Amino acid sequence: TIACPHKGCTKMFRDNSAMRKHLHTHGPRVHVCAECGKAFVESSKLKRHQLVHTGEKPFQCTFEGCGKRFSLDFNLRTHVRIHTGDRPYVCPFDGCNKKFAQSTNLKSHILTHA
DNA sequence: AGGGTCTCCATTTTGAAGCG
DNA sequence: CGCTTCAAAATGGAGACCCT
Ligand SMILES: [Zn+2]
Ligand SMILES: [Zn+2]
Ligand SMILES: [Zn+2]
Ligand SMILES: [Zn+2]
Repeated sequence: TIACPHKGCTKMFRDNSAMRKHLHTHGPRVHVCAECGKAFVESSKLKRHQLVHTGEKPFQCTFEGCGKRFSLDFNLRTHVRIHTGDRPYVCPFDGCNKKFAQSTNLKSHILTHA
């Protein structure tokens, strides 16, 4: 197993090919948004970051009455679930039955338990 | 192959309602 | 005004996907 070179990086890899790709993430952040300065290692991310600027919401809710738009594919899926009702984050407390559909929504709930 | 891309997830970060 | 709540915006890493 190849351990990631990168000074403080704890990570380990099967093939040094996976290690090298990975290593890429600590690299110089060459891709700098001309609008505000944020920089990204890849260009894909800088492109995507642009949606912070335009406001473009490409993905839309084909639910009757909804039609809400989101800028990101994944973010849309996470909301349509408020239609499906899929609350996939079941609380852990023995005998507390609250479910959630966001691991932020659920774990801070846990905080309440304490 | 193997390098840029992109799809996709998990996560983090931000905001708006509810409500006490 | 305090939260907890629920909902959205955004980021970062893995690794699949697509070349030539
Ligand atoms: Zn590393
Ligand atoms: Zn920017
Ligand atoms: Zn919807
Ligand atoms: Zn609980």
